[PDB]
Order: sequence, then structure tokens, then C-alpha cells
Amino acid sequence: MAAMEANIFCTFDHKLSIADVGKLTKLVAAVVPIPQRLHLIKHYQLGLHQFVDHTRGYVRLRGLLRNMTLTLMRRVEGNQILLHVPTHGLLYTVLNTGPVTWEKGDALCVLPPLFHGPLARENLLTLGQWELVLPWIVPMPLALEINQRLLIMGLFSLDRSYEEVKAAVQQLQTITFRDATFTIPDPVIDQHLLIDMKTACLSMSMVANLASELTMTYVRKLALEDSSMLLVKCQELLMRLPARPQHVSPDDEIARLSALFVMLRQLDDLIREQVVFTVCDVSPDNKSATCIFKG
Amino acid sequence: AMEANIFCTFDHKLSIADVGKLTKLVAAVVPIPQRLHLIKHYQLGLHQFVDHTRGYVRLRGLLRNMTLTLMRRVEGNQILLHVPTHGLLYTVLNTGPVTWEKGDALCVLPPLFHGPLARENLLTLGQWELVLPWIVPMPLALEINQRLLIMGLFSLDRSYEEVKAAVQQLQTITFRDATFTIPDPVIDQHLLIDMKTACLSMSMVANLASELTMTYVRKLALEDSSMLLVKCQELLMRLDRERVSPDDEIARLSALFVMLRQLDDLIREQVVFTVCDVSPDNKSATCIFKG
Amino acid sequence: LSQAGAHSLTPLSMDVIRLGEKTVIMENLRRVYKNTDTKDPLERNVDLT
Amino acid sequence: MENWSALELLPKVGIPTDFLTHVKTSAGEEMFEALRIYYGDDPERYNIH
Amino acid sequence: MDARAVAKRPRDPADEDNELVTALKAKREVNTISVRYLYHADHQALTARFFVPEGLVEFEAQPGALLIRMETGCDSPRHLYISLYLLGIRASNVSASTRCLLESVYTASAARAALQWLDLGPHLLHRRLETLGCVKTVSLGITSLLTCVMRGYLYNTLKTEVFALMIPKDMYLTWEETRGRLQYVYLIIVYDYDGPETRPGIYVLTSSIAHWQTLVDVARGKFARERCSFVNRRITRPRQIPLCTGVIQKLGWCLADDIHTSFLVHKELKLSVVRLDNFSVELGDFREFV
Amino acid sequence: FEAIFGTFCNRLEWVYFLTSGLAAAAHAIKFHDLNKLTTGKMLFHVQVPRVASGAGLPTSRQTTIMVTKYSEKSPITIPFELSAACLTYLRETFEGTI
Repeated sequence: MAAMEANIFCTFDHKLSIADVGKLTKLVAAVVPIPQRLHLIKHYQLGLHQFVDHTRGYVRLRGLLRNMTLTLMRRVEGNQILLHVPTHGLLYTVLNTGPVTWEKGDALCVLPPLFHGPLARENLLTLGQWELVLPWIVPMPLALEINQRLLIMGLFSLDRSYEEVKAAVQQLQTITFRDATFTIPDPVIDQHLLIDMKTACLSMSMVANLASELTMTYVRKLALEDSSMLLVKCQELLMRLPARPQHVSPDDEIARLSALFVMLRQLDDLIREQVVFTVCDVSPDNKSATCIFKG
Repeated sequence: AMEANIFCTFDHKLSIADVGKLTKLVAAVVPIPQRLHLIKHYQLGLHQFVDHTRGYVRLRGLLRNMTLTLMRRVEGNQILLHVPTHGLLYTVLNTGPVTWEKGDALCVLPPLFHGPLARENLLTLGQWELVLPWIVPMPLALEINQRLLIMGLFSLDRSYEEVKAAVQQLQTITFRDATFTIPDPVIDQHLLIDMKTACLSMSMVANLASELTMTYVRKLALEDSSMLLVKCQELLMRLDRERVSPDDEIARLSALFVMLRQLDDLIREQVVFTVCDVSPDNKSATCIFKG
Repeated sequence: LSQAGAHSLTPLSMDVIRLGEKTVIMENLRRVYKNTDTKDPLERNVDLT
Repeated sequence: MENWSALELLPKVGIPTDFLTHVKTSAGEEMFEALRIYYGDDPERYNIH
Repeated sequence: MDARAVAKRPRDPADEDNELVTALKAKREVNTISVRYLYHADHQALTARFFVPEGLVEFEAQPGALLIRMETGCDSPRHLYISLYLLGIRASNVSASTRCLLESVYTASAARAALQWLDLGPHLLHRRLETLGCVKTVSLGITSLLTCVMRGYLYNTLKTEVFALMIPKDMYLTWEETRGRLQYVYLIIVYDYDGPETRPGIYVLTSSIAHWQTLVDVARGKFARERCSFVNRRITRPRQIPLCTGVIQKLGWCLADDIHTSFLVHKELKLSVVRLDNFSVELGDFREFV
Repeated sequence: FEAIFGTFCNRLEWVYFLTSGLAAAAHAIKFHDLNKLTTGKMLFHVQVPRVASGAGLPTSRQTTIMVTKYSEKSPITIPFELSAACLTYLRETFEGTI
């Protein structure tokens, strides 16, 4: 069999309105994920819309979307579309469908959409009781916090009154990062979170075991002499409670640290996402930017 | 038909001995702050980032955002700079003290020294200086940061000379065909602010792990069928062996994750090259690029 | 194989010995090994025990 | 340290030479004062300035 | 600068003469060496030669086999090369019948010493190993030489034949009944920690999954037992800190439809093996998981 | 001033195996498709003469014997590198300055 084609043609069977054929011309050079990887995929498989469900698990969309191959929009024309898949490491331009101000030199990750609030949804583009849904591209600091907020929301949901959960979900669903506000659609608890909470709860324990006696104690001892803003603001979160170290074994201690890094990567990755873009010089319009490392 | 290359122009006039000082460094990784087409020589290297109180960790992170670039050709005035493309091979100088061998997963690190060297000489304009980062093999690169972090944990207590004997062991890693003496990040007993943050970045996390785990493990234990979580609480209850508003739980958990994002700069490390053939006397070796 | 040989011919001067009423060529190979970095095959050695 | 680069570009007379013990060894015993050796093509000869 | 200069089509190297031809063309000199067509002019694949002891050349002489560097604390050799099949004598995953079978072939003054170097110290195997690629066209000298493929397809020169990767059946496993039209290949070390000794557990695991998050999650189902062994070793042994249940790393990708079972043949001792076909090489860094 | 004199470059002493006297032991023949072939062979047919025996002794058979004589490949290859700067200066040309 031929290797899966880099070039993909998508053709609508439903009639296209003249108002919408120009909607795609403004959509050119944007991330349009697909699953089946056909040489001539139908538009019914195009977009994230086929993955929607009554559960509306935003965490569920976060996982299923990652399995889809990413594609770049290219060559709009009469009732014909040409998606393209850049090879790894080459540079190509990418328009930002989302409303976020990209910075120079930062990595980017695909994310399921978060409604802005007013949810005017543009012309949204629809036909046949079906709507195109293109996931947003987001900066890393937004891409990182969006996962941890889904996880901390599941920890507070346990062991506490359901009415109290609403007070926490309200302050957590909002995100004021980088000027523009954001909000998380239906953060329903899910078994996909239960395994995501499982790997975090597993890392939550073992790091306490791998930690050296000189490591966990060190923050409590620094306050005896040094004082600083970061030392005070962080110390309040801790529970309220010269001297020789009990033992110092450099071979035993270097081994304790090397194992400790592995659990951190086991724990950090759940809020991490597969980086896809490494933008260089953003365009002044903030409607487009060049990208590298795509795929 | 020539391959694209960044141009660069030095400002200060160069003596013929100086331009020949640079032609000895044909292949060489050169960090670039941003993929600008033109670039002043002041932007080249880590030297624009050089700092006193700021620590080595700040170089560890900003260098990851630097654009590595070989010097494809050296002439008068303009100096070419060839940005690697992924998957192509690229010859690189063995400026790194470690000897290279076949197949090493090389990754860039900022240059270091242990007092005076037999040859600190490099290209030198007035005030300006060049600094070419080391190209250490990956297994040693973990060993570097694993030593640098532990050495700062003892920085609070330099007063016990018995502790210094352990610091002297960490100070000198001994990879084969090498005799390193890693400089102490501490200077005059006082820590660098970057070192004080990197130590806080980890110790704060391990402290929250000691207590926050006691709650969530309980409710999640009975539901699990794999049973592996059920025994995780056993070590936690034996971690006690030695001797609250709901909103407080949210702010407490929130710090535990964000500090790890600050700590991630010291954890995972990208590999920038993987070796193929090595030239005789290990002056240099070709390495296929890998981002 | 005998018919594959090219019919072209050129003279070249040589030293020869006549032994057993049969001509035998003499030829040094010093020119093709001098200033080269491989040992001459004719110069070897024996390991008597 | 003579400017060897000029010799690699300037035209040169073609003189056959005869000498003992191979050029690699005779220069390995430092019979000459200044000398230089390298493997392969030299990039440095192209750096005219 | 000229408007016609940008109107020109992009250059085709095949239309241009080879640089050896262009130099001869000016002086019109004729060398005996062929010049009309440089070989290896068109290969995206990159390679580097690996000198090997002759006691390990067997089975590697068949094109298509994994190679890994094995660092040694000795100064000479610092890095003995190891076959993927010779690696299985140590792995617990190999069947006991197959392990006794192939081991009789690999015995040598050199290969037997390589087994001793896995017992020299506590340190785990994944730290001691580094994937290299796969051989094509063995030299088979008295000092064995191999042309490993750092990246791209394995094939004979002039594209006359496309070599296929060979993987033993004992290590191969499938994560899903429904193979996709494409699936990446992953070498994956696993450690079933245990009291007296922590055995290696090698596995080859092709899968349509590519994202690291989705891959490790399904990985915990098949390997939950070894995952249980890891925490169990901790609670039993205070002041002992084993690390890393295993390592996943990318190895390449294959067309999936081309996969079919095959067998190696040497010394009248056949060995059934899974046979990936158009396995383009794409080495990946080790990624530990617990 | 220092006094540079004439520059020198040694010329190699050209040689040819076809011209060498060692070729008298050789029988060189070009064959463009030689890479395709596996191994050559040369069958030899032989029948030994026999002498008549005297009375009371075994008689020789009309003996026949044949053998095969193969060939030995001896591949050779020589590296030589060319600098990439030589490539960029080989065909590319800027202004026609001296």
C-alpha cells in the first residue's frame, strides 16, 4: 500500500451557499484535524464535530482529539478542498482561528475549544444539521493550566459536599490568562479523569517516598536565616510544623534524586501536551504566524 | 541555488589575526535569540545573557529558546550561519570537554570552568566576548544537573566541614577520559537567587506530597481493582513513623502543580543531535540533526 | 578468453634473462610502492622457531 | 609560521623528487623546520580576504 | 533579481550534470573512472559503518535487524555492539525452548563476554543501551563491518531491493485487533522487579497509537503486574530505591498491511520471526515510565 | 625583507598495470556487466592414456576424469573527500572580478 498521502482532498456533497464558500477562503492555512487519513475523505468525517456526545466530556474530547492526524488547510476553490500534512521539522505558516495573542518564540498545542463567553460563534458555518468544529491553537502557559484545572477540579469534587463543589468550579472554570477571559464548557467528571486522577494520585504518594530527608526539610530550614517574598507567600500554604544532618551519603543521595525525576515526568506529563508549533516571528496583524515542528 | 544562510556582521574592526582566529571555528553551535535574518554580533552567543547573581539555571532555560546554528562559512565582513533542518546530518565541532563516540544523544549545555584553564582564548572584541555552549552526551547531562541541585541543598549549611567533604565529591565528576571539577554555584556562602528558586522549586513540592496524599488516596483506594493504589497508602502511613477551609485545599493543590512547571526546566532535556561517524583525534564529528 | 584479447600492441623496453633456453622477464616494483602508505608485498618475514 | 595558504593557490613549478625513507617519515623526523600536514582538501585555502 | 529569474522553475539536480562531469568538461580530459552517474546520489536515508567482532555476525548477515550500542565501563572496547536476537538470552520474555535453541548458535569468545557485562553492576539495562538502527549489505570481513541505517527505509543500493526489518516472535505483541492503515513501532523495555533479581522484559509493540499520553495509558493494562512489582519492591526494602518500571521509545513506522510472519535460517536452525516490511527508521529518545 | 623564491609542486610518477611487466603473468579483459555475475567456472575434460599389461596382471580401464576450476573475486575501493566549499565555488560564480 502507498504511504498515507500527504495531500488530502475533501469534497462536500451538500450544496454550498455563496456566503459560505468565502468563509473557507478566510479559513485557509489552519489546523483541520482528520481521523481516517483517506486520499479523498468525505466532509462528514471532517472536523471534530463527529466526536461530540451528549455527555459533552471536555476531558473526553481532550483525548480523542489527540489521536486525529493534524492537517493544514490549503487551496480553496470550487467545491474542492486540499488538506495537507507537513513533514516533521519543516517550517510552514499557520493561521490562528482562535482569539489569542500569540507571542514570539513560544511552543503551541492543539486544544479543544473553550467558549469565549458571549459565544456569538461567528457564522459558525453549517449544513445538513452539521457544524464545522476546528480546535483552537493555544500558547503553552494556557495549554498547561487548562489541564491542571481539570484535575484539581476532580480532586475537590471528591470528599466534599456537592453544593460546595459549585463554589470551586465557578472560580476554576474562569481563566483570565493573557488579557482575554476564558471558560471551560461542561467539565463533567469522567472515567477518563479517573485514570488521569489515578496517575496523579500514584505520583502524589511515591514522590513523598523518593524525596530525601534533606530535601523536604530544606524549605523549613531556609526560613531560619534567609527571608524573601517567595519564601513568605509559599510558607503559608504549608502546615505550621543549628542542627546536624542525620546522615550525608553522596552516592545514596544522588540515587534518590535520579529516581525522583522519573516520577516528576510521570506527573508533569498529564498537564503537558504534545507540542506541535514553535512560532518564530508573529505577523503584526496577529491573524497569522509561522510555525515549525508541526506534526 | 546556494542554501539559505543567516548573515552577520561584526562592528569592531578585526585584525587579520582575529579573522583567522574565527576560521579555526568553522563548524560550531551558535545560539541565536530570534530567527532574524540580519543579526549583530552582540546577539551571538550567551554573552549577551551573561549575569552575576543570576544562576546557571537561567542559562539552562533561555538556551532552550535559542536557535542553534552552525557557522557554514567565514569571510570578511559578513559571516554565514546555517540553521539546521531536522533529519539532515550536520558536522559539529567537539568544543565540549567530553570525548564523543558513536551514537551519543548530544544535548547543549552552557559552558563551565573550574578556575583558570590551559586555554581560555576565544575571539575577543573590546568588552565583548564569545561563549560556545558545551555539547555533552545525554547521560552526563543528567549527571550535571543532578549534582548541581544537591550541592545547593547543602548551601544553607557550609558551616560543617564534614558536609564539604561530600560537596568535594559532587564537585568533581569523573567521566571516562575526563577530569571535571564542576564549580560550586554558591559564592561567599550566599546562594544565587536562581539557585534559591530552584531549591525552593523542589523542596516545596516534596513537602506538599507528604500531607496532601493522605486524603485523596483514601476515597480512591476502594474503587480501584488493580490494588496497586491500595498499597501506596501503606508507605504513607509508615512515612509517619519518625516522631481547614475548603478553599484552603484549592490554593494548596494549585501551588503543587504550578511549581512543577517551574521545575520542568531542570527535568526533561531535549536532545539536539545524535552522533554518527567520529573524526580521528576527536576534533569533531558529524551528527545527524534531531530536534 | 583467448579471442577476447585486444589486438593492439606497443613496444616497451625490458630486462630479460635467458635460462633453460627460455626468456624470463625482470621487473622491479619499487616505483609503484615508494611514497605510498602500504607495505610492499614482496618484502615479508619468516618466524623460525 | 609561514603563510602556507599562498602556496596552495599560487602557481608552482612541477619538479620530480627523489629522497629516502618516504615523505611521511622524513617529515616525521622533522628534517624540515617549518612544515604542515593535513588530510583531504583544505577548506582554509578558500578563505581569501 | 530579474523577474524572469523568479519565473524559472525550481532546479532539478538530475537535469544538471554531476560535478565530476562539469570539471572534466572544461579541460576535456578523459579519466578511466566512470563519471556519468554518481551512485548514492539519491538517498534520503543516512548511514554510518559499525565495525563488529566476527562472533556476532550471524543472523545480522541477513539484512534487517536492530542494533544497539552497549556502553561499558572498560576503556576498551568502550561500546560493544549487540544484536537484538543475542539480547534475548537475558530477557525473561523469550520462551525457555527458544532461549536454549538460539543460544547454541551465538556462543563465541566475544558474544559470551557480552552476557557477563549485564551482570557487572546494579544499573538498569536501559541506561546501558542506545538504539542505533538496522544493517544493510553486510561486509562479512574477518573483522565484521556493518552499514547501519540511521534513518529512512532499509534497501539495497540502486533501490534494487527493499530490505525488511526482522523481529523475533517471542517479543512481538499486538495492542489491538484492528490495525490501522499506519502504525508506529516501539521498542519497550520492561522490568518485573523481584526479590533475588530484577529480570529484563523486552517487548516489541507496534501500535496505531502515536501520542505519548494515550500510549502509556493502554500500556498499563498489559503491564499492570510488573507495575505492581515496582511498588512492592519499595515497601519490602527501606533504604532501597529501584526506579523506572520500563522505557518506551519510538523506533520507526510501518505500513501495517505489509506485516506477515517469516523465519530466519542459519546453521540448519530455523527461527520464526515477525517481519515488518517497509520499516522506515525513526529513532527516539528513551522515555521512562513507572 | 625576507626573500621568497620559486614555488614547487611534485608531480606523481604515472604508472599502468597494462604497461608493467607483471602483466605478463596477467590476462586482463574488460567486462562491463561483471558486477551482475556470481562466480565463474572452467570445466576440464581429461582421459589418461593406458599401456598394455603383461600376462597375469589386471588391465587398466578406459579411465576418464573431469574437474571444475572457479574464480576469486577481489573487490577494491578508494575514498577521497572534496570540501563543500569546493562545491559552492565549483559552479557558482559571482561578478567576473579577477
